[PDB]
Amino acid sequence: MIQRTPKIQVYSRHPAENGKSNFLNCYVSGFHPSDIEVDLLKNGERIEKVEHSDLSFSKDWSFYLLYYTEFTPTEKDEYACRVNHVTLSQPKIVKWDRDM
Amino acid sequence: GSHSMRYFYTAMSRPGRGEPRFIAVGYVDDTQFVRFDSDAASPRMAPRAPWIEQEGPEYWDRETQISKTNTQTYRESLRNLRGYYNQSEAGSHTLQRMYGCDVGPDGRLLRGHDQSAYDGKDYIALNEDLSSWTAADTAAQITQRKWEAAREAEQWRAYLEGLCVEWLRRYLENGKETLQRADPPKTHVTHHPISDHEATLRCWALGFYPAEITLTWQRDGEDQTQDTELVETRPAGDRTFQKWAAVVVPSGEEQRYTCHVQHEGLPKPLTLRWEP
Amino acid sequence: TVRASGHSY
Repeated sequence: MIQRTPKIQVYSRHPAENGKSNFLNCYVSGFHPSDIEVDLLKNGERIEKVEHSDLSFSKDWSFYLLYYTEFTPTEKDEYACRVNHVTLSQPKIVKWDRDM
Repeated sequence: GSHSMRYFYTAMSRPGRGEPRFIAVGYVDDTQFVRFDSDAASPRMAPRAPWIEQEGPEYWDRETQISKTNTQTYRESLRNLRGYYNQSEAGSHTLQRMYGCDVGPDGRLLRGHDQSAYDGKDYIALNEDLSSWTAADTAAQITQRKWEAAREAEQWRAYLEGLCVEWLRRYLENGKETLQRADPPKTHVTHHPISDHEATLRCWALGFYPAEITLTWQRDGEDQTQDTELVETRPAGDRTFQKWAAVVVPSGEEQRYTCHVQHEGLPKPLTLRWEP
Repeated sequence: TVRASGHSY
């Protein structure tokens, strides 16, 4: 019984320019076991509707998931992803790097 | 131009929180096409790509019957495995299985696969001859004996050489406009100054399918593998994939650096520099 | 198409 902590990447489906429809992605991979807590945050508040992909795993048996929601970037809007998992003492927040 | 089908079974126990959940998902190459989840309100094998929807009731009924039965079998299996390791009734545990076939451009079986893991650790795998097993420990030797008596190896060979490749070929034709279309990546190089000494060159690849790709940086034609930072290839949500490779260069030397992109959708391999 | 259900582990 060994556990693996999630890798986290936050990014948009397409290149982002403010005012246009787009998709915010939180892709969590490399973890084990599969129970994972993931939220997409808009200046700190949990975006209500979020979908996610069906659970699956890589060749090394580690799991991966994509969490996504349609959105519309603006300049002053900040977005991030909050991830909790058994290997994590406290929830990890990862900001959307609008530069990247 | 070769293809694969894979099925991914996950069974997780959760004592005190109901019976173990069973999940199955089917992939053709990097395209998921079915799912099954014993936790759903009405458990059924469900389409997840348009080209599977045309299949008829006997299809969906067979896939749902087998998956409902596996939901029960995999629970018995999680119990047996707990026994084989003298594990408490209280802990959570994971059984995973992935299997499928690889065919070449002509459709001929290149090789079959069946691999199992318990709590993230290789447990038992069907050998490439499709008639013998490799057990990782004495717990898995028990499973090996059971499967020997049950003649499971014969059944895998017949499936892996038979239905697997036949249905893979059927899937590849019904979804040919996506499964057999490789979309090349769109690329560009960025430049993020760090200090007055150095900057980051980031080579980007976006919108490609399938996910297999090669991003490398060279300084004077010499590959920079120790010095390059690779993100894990990530899904864009629209079937395509994204990736980037980064390298930190001395400021002023940016043109001694080239980024090379290898992808099946590309006519010819790419060489990109930073264009300021 | 999945394989027919097999023996438990």
